[PDB]
Amino acid sequence: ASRLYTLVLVLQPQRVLLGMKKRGFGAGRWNGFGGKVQEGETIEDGARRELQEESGLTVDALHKVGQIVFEFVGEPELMDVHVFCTDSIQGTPVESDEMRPCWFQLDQIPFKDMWPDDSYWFPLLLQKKKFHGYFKFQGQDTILDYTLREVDTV
Ligand SMILES: C[C@]12Cc3c[nH]nc3C[C@@H]1CC[C@@H]1[C@@H]2CC[C@@]2(C)[C@H]1CC[C@]2(C)O
Repeated sequence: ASRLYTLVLVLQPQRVLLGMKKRGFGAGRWNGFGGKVQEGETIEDGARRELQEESGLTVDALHKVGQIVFEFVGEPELMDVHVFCTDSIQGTPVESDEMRPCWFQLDQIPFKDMWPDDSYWFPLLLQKKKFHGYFKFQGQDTILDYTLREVDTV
């Protein structure tokens, strides 16, 4: 009862690209670029596709940095999110109907307007750590329970 997703962070030496979700689910929060993995696609190829489709960037190399399971109490399906990083991109971000991209300096990451779990694992991603996490939510705002650990192998 777990569904595969990817989440990709475009991370350069002193800045990160985030996209504000403009409409629909999770609207009003900044996030990386993510989506469902397709039948017949590897997780990595899904991550590349989601990044390119949502941001307009071309990614040349991607690195897996974490895996986070999300549970919403009462909802049967878990989200098994595979998190990736890249700093080897081409092109410029494209604003769309769905997504407004902005670059952020690392000291100005907008955690108050992100999913609350990000406050826990983003610092690990920024420090080039790898991790395994689990977050149990009640609705979209409240973390009931979590675990997070650093790993050498995702
Ligand atoms: C993985 C997300 C995004 C996120 C960033 N930091 N933390 C999170 C957790 C959050 C958990 C819910 C996910 C949501 C992604 C969009 C999902 C899968 C949504 C469920 C349905 C939808 C819109 O497809």
